[PDB]
Amino acid sequence: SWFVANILKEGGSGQRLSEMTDIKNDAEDRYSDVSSTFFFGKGLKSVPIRLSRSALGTAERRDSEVKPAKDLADIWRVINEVNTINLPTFALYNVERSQP
Amino acid sequence: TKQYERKAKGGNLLSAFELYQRNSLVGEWFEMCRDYIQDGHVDESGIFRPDNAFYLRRLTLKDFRRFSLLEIKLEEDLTVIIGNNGKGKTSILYAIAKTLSWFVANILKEGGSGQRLSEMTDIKNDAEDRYSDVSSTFFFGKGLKSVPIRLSRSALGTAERRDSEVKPAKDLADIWRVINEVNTINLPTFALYNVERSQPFNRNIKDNTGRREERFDAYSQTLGGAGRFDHFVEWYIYLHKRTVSDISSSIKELEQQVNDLQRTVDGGMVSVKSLLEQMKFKLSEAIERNDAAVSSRVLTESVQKSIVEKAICSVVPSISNIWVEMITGSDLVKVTNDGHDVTIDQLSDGQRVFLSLVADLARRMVMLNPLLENPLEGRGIVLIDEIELHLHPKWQQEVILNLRSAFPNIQFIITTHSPIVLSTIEKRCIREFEPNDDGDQSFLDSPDMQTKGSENAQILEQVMNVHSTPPGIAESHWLGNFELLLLDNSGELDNHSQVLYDQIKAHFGIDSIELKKADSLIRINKMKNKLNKIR
DNA sequence: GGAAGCGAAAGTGTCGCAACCCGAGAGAGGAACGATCTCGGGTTGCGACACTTTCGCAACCCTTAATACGTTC
Repeated sequence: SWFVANILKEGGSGQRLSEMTDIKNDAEDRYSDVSSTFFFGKGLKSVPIRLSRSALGTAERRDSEVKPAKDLADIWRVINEVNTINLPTFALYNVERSQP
Repeated sequence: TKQYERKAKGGNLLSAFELYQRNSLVGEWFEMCRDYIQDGHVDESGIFRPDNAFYLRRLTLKDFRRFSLLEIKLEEDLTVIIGNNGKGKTSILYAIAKTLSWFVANILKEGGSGQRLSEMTDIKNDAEDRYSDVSSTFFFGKGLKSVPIRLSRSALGTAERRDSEVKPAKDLADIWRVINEVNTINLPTFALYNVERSQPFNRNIKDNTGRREERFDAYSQTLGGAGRFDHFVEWYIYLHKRTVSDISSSIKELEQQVNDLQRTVDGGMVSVKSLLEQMKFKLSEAIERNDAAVSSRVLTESVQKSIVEKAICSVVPSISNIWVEMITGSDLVKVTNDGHDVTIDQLSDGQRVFLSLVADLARRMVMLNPLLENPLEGRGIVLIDEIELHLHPKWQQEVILNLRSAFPNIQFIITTHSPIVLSTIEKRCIREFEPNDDGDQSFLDSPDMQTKGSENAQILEQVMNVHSTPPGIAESHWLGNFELLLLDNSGELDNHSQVLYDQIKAHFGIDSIELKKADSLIRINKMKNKLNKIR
């Protein structure tokens, strides 16, 4: 979602982990991390992104690290603005696809 | 009359009831009707069995949707409908659900109307007669071997009208309604669970308006297709609050308040008379509700809660416990799922959907069967479309057994495309739906193979008509090709056969069944060739 | 008068949407925090429509009729 938001708009915001549901219920340290590493050719072998969330009512908040996603998405957006390029497709098809 | 008396004494339920209605030995006839409905025995397995069973025996569809004429015999316990064409399977469940609506309507209200066939969608497009019929026959003990119902609809502008024939269903539903009004009896459960049951959960749940406590809320939206899992949660939280509270303490407290207020009015404070009258009304209402609750012979809230919790935990394998927690001044249902305590909205979709089905069904059965030692041994008919929806193979091997064990006297009519499910079911329960290119079929057949306790791979091939190995994958043909090469070269591994052997070894591995079969082929063919050379 | 089934008329309850509010969070301006904008969750009012309840059309002709042909009620 962070790539999509930033391809569409500069400084666009993607989605975030839920502080109600996404933190493990018996986590002693009361925060959750989703760390992803993307690859874009030999020129950009590692694009790390981390989504983080601290549990509700925790004194100290853990920040997500999304700048590399934004930086890469910026390249797609800016280059496309000047001269049309092909863009990556991102899609999720969940079980709700069946619902009328 | 004397004739009705003879038939009634012979055990005819309708005659007994007619005599009851005319005389309203009025007590004798009432007792006979009530005993017909309530009498039963506990079998060797410790399960209560009604002396007079209730189930759907037969269904006929005439010029209905894609069917010119279709006849289905149903089993008393379990009927499973299978086939590729799922839109015809669903039409069958819709037909049954509409018929059952007529029982529900008349149990709730004298002169209640169930649902009707549509002139637009339910009549077959090329019907010569331009009408549709859905005919059902129900069984209710040897005293009422046949309860026929027909739902009919004609096209607009036809010379004659085709009307529904619903009187026998209404007459039977009237017996249940009237006898229940005088003396509480157990009542049948009717429910439909469509693919719609797979829906997201609203975490935010409604305050107790007080409708969920009423016994005939058990019939609310019962044939809608989704259940009402929201109603379960509200009802279950309500049950918890009543269990932690005491009943009659409010009455005792209200009694004390009315006594204190009465003393104030007797002491000369006439300004508080209006408030006294209001409080007296509240007290009377509380007593009446208590008395009505007492009159309705309904199980204690604690027992109700226990029954449902046990049912859920028995039927749903991942759930070992369910309870209501009071955290942050709001009631949350929690479950122990796979050894870990979680909220309902943290459950996987498969677990939630199945939990929802069982919870809803158990709630309704508890509400409708207050006089049974185990309310889940009540009577009823339950329709489930696509039972394997969201379930892993391991659960598919348990689901029918668990349901049948928890609800032993329910008639289940289900649809599936799972061979794993079919491995747990007798072939007599299976009805195969293979329509023509026009969608029309005349009878539904049982498979020739016995499915119960058979291997899944056999059911795939013999019942579902699907190869056990994927034909579109080249590697699926290598062993066959290998065999042919071996037979072409008088059983000796030539260069070509060796290459393919090595490919099989490389792809499937050294310990694969495929390689063992190849090895076996080599050994056998070498030995056969040696024999041929000796000869 | 009013069976049995059916639907008109009229009243009530449900429920999903739109508009709004709130706190959280990444991090513009330029170089110290935290501006502005969007995410995600909750509340509340509204109104279309589903659901519920009552009414009323008119089968039957009661054990119980007579038989030359017409007319009328």
